[PDB]
Amino acid sequence: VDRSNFKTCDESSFCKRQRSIRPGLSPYRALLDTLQLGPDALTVHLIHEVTKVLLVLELQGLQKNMTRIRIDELEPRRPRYRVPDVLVADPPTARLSVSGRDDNSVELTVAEGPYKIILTAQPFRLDLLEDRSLLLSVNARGLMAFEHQRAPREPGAWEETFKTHSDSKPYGPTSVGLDFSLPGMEHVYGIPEHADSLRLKVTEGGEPYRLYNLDVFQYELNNPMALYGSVPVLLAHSFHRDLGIFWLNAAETWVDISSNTPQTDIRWMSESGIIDVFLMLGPSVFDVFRQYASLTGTQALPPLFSLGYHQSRWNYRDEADVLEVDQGFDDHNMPCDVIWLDIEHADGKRYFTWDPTRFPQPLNMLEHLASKRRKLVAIVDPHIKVDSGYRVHEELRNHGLYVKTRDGSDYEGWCSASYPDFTNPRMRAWWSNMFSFDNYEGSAPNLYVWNDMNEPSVFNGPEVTMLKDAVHYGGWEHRDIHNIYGLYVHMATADGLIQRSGGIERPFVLSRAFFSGSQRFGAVWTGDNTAEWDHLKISIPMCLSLALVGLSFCGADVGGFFKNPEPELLVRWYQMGAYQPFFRAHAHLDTGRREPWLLASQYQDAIRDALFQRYSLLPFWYTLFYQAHKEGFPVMRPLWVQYPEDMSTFSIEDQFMLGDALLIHPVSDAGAHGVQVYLPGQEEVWYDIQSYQKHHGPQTLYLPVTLSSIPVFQRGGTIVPRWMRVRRSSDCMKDDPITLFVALSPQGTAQGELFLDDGHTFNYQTRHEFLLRRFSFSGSTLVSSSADPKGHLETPIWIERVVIMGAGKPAAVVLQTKGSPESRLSFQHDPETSVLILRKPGVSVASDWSIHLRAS
Amino acid sequence: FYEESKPFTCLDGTATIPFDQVNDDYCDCKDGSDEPGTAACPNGSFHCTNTGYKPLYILSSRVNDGVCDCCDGTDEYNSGTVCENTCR
Ligand SMILES: *[C@@H]1O[C@H](CO)[C@@H](O[C@@H]2O[C@H](CO)[C@@H](O)[C@H](O)[C@H]2NC(C)=O)[C@H](O)[C@H]1NC(C)=O
Ligand SMILES: COCCCCCCCCCN1C[C@H](O)[C@@H](O)[C@H](O)[C@H]1CO
Ligand SMILES: [Ca+2]
Ligand SMILES: [Ca+2]
Repeated sequence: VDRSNFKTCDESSFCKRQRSIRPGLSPYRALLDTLQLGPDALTVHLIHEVTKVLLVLELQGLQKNMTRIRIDELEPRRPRYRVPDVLVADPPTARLSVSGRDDNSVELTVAEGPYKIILTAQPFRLDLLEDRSLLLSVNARGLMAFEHQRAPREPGAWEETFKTHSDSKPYGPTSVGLDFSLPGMEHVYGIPEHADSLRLKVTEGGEPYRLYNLDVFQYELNNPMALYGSVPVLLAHSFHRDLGIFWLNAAETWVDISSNTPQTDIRWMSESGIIDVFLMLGPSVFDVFRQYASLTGTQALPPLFSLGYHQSRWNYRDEADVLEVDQGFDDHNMPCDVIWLDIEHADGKRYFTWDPTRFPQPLNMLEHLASKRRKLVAIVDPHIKVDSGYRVHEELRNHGLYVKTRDGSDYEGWCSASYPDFTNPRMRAWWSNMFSFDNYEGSAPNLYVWNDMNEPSVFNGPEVTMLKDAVHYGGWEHRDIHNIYGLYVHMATADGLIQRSGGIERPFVLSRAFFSGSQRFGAVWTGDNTAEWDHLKISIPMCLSLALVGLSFCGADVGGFFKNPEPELLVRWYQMGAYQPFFRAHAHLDTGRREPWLLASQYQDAIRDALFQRYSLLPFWYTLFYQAHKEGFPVMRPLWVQYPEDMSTFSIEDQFMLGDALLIHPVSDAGAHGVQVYLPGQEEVWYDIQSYQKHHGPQTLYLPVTLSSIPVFQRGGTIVPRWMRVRRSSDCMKDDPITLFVALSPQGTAQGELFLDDGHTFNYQTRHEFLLRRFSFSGSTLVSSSADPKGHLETPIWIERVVIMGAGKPAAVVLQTKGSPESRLSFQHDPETSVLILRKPGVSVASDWSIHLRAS
Repeated sequence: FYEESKPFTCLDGTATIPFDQVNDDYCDCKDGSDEPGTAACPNGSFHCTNTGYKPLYILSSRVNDGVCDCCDGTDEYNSGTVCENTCR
C-alpha cells in the first residue's frame, strides 16, 4: 500500500481537532429546568459553558434492553444529516420514569425495571445500570465535542487541501464526538472493515480505527487503515456480560479504543451529522444480535446456488473460454455453481453492455450454462462512461441523476465517468428498472450481479474517492453520506433482480462497499487481497468481525487476488474457503490461470475433496442462513460466542465455528504436518469428522495433517444434515435424499434443524412453501418433528441414511411413521469408533417419524 | 418343492444382498455394482447404451441430475428434464 495516499488522523482536520481534546472536566452541562418527559422520550437542553452553544439531548428507553441517545443543535443554521434507510422500523420505545431527582442529577427507571439511567447535569454524564450493576457510562472522560455550524464562507477548519485536492468546506467545522466507558470489559470487536485482529487493539499510541469506505490498492495487514466497508457497531464481551454500541452516522468516523477494575473506553468522532447512538445491553451475545437485528434487519436468505462454489478471474476471455471452464469442471469431476464475468465482458467498460467480439451471443452462452444447471455473474459498477452514444449515460444525464459539484455541473472523474446519485430514491428506481430483461439486453434469469468500486472508487479523486464537497439529493454534501453510497448501489441492484422476475426470484448480489444494513442485500467480500499465507490467515478475523455486526455472507478471494499462489497455498485456500460463507476463487488481470484442474494430481485431488465437503454440507449451510435470516444470529462464529465463560477463547482467530455444530481449524502454514486445535467445553465431546475419534473438552489437541486434511470437529449434542450424492452444481442436488450425522453428547442426546424450500424464490415467505424440521435424539430414539408447522412443501426429498457417532450396537432398529406399517432397518456398526450406520430409512423429510434403537 | 433364486453378490465380494437391493436407490456395494442404474453410489457408473452408435459410461452422480449426458438421453429417466436423442 501507498500510505501517503490516505489521510492519517493528523491529516484529517476534524480528527485532529477532536483527538486534541484530552480527558478532563466536560464543558457541557444539562440545564435541568428545560427537562421534558413524555411516554416515548426525555428531552433536555445541554450548553457548552464557554461558547454558550445550546444542544438538545433526546434520551430514550427502548424495548428489548436498548437505549437511544440523540444530540443535535437546538437552533441550527441548517439541518444536520440523520441517516436514512438503515433502520428497518421506528424502534418500539419503553417509558422512562423519574425515580430520583436533586439539583445535579435525575435517576430514571426504564419501564418497571431493572434498567436505570442516571443523568448528571454538571458535568454532563449518563450512567446505564441494571439494578445496582453499572454497565456503561457516557462522557465519563469528558470527550464529548459538538462543533456547532458557524456562519458559512484553525488550520484546515474551513478550506482544506489533501495532496492536490481542495475541499471548499462551505460549512466549516461541524464534527461530533462522544466517549463511552465499559467497566469490566477488556475485549472489544467489530467496526469492520480493517485487515486486523478479531479482538481490537488499543489505539492510544497510534492511529484510531478509521471508518471511511475506500479503495486501498495492495492493502497491508495488521493496521487500522479504512478499507472498503464501514459498519459502526462495536461489541464488548466479558465472562459476565455482552454489550453493543451502534453509532448511527454515515460520515467519515474515527474510533479510539483505550484500556485501564478492568475497563475499556471507546470514543467515536464523526465529520458531520448528529450524535445518534444505540446502546444494546444484552445481557447475552445472542440478545445483542437480536437487538441489533431489530434495528437494521437480518441477513437476506441467499438463493441456494450462491452458497455453492464460484469460479472467477479478471477475465475469462470470451464465450469459448467460459464454455471451456464450464466443461473443465465436468471433465475433472469438480462441482461449481457459478462462472463470473469481470469488466472485460462489457463494451469498453460501459456497464449493461457486452463486448461484441468476446460475447456476441450472451443469451446463447447463458442457455448453455442453464443446460448444465449453472449460473453466471456479470459485473455492474456505479461509474458511467461519459459517452453520448451510451444510452445509460444519455438517460442519467438527461434526467439530472448524477452527483453534482457545487457549481451544479455533473461531477466527472477523469479516467471520463460520472457517478449516479444512489442517495436519490428516483435514481435507485431507475437503476432497478435497468435490470428488466427488456432493458438489460442479453441478460436472463440465470444471470446475477456483482457491484464493485462502489465506495465510490474515483481514480483521480482524493484518497481514490469522491470530493467531500460534491452535492447529492436534498442538497447534502458527499461528506454527509459517504459510507451509505455503496449500500444504496447494493440495495438498488438487489431490487432490480427481484423486480425483473415480477418479485418472485431471490436476488444474488456481491458488493465491495457496505454499511450497517448491508446484510439485507446480499454478500460482501474482503476486496483485493494477496496470494500470501498471512492473507489466508486474516480471512478468519475479517469475516468474523463482519459476522459479529450482522454481515453473515462474507468471504475472501480464494487463492488471493494479487500475485500467483504456490499450489500448496492454493489448496489450503480452497479448504479455508470451503468452510467460509461466500466461496469464490478470483484473481487479478496479470496472474497466471488457476482453474483447479491445471495443477498436478495431488493438488487437484485435495481441491476436489474440499469442494465435495462444501457441496455435501449445503443443507447445513442453508439452515444456518435461514436461522441468520429469521433471528439475526451469525453463520460463522468466534468460539467465545459459543463459550462465553471460557476466557481462553476470547482472542482466538485461527479457528471458528459454523452455528453450534462444527468447529473448523484450517491449515494455514506452508509445510504444516499438524495443527494445535483447541476443543472447548467442560462437559463437551467433539468428534473428528474424518476418523470419528471422540475427544473430551476442554483440551488442546495436536492433530496430524496431510495436504488433503481439513481439521473439522462435530460437537456432541448436534445433528448435521448432508447431501452425500455430490453432483456438478447445487441445482442438480436440491431434490436429493439427506444423510443425518448425529453426534451424541455424553448424556446420549442430540438435536439439529433443517430448512428446505425450492432453493430460489420468495415462496417460503409469500406462500409458506418450505419445511423447517427438528431432529432430536434422546434415550434410544431419533425423532423428526416440525419446528414450524406453518411451512408445508411438496418435495421428493427423503432420509437415505443416519450416521450415529457415540452409539453402542443395537439388537434391532425400528422406524415408525404415520401412514406406514412399522419398518425394520438393517444397520452396520464399528465397535472401535462406536459409529452406527442406519440403512435406508426411506421416509419423506416432510413427515414426522421416529427411529428406535432396541437393545433386545 | 419350490427352489429359491440365489441372492446378488457385489462384483468386489464385499456383500451379498437380495436382488430387491439392486437398483433400489441406496448404495450397498463398496464398488457401486448394486446401483448401475441410479445415482446412489459415489463410485458407480451408468452405461449409455446409445443404440446404433458408440456406447459411453458416465458417473452415477450424473443419473437424473437434470443434465443430458448420454446422447440417447437414458441417464434422465425421472428428473423432469426430457432429453432428446442426439446420437446422430
Ligand atoms: C433483557 O435483560 C434482562 C435482564 O438482564 C434479561 O433477563 C435475564 O436473562 C438472564 C439470562 O441471560 C437471566 O439469568 C436473568 O435471570 C434474567 N433477568 C431478569 C430480571 O429477567 C432478558 O433476557 C433480556 N431480554 C432481551 C429480549 O434481550
Ligand atoms: C494505485 O492503484 C493503481 C492501480 C489501479 C488500477 C485500476 C484497478 C481497477 C480494478 C477493479 N476491480 C477491483 C475488484 O476488487 C476486483 O475483484 C476486480 O477484479 C477488479 C476488476 O473489475
Ligand atoms: Ca442397493
Ligand atoms: Ca444426466
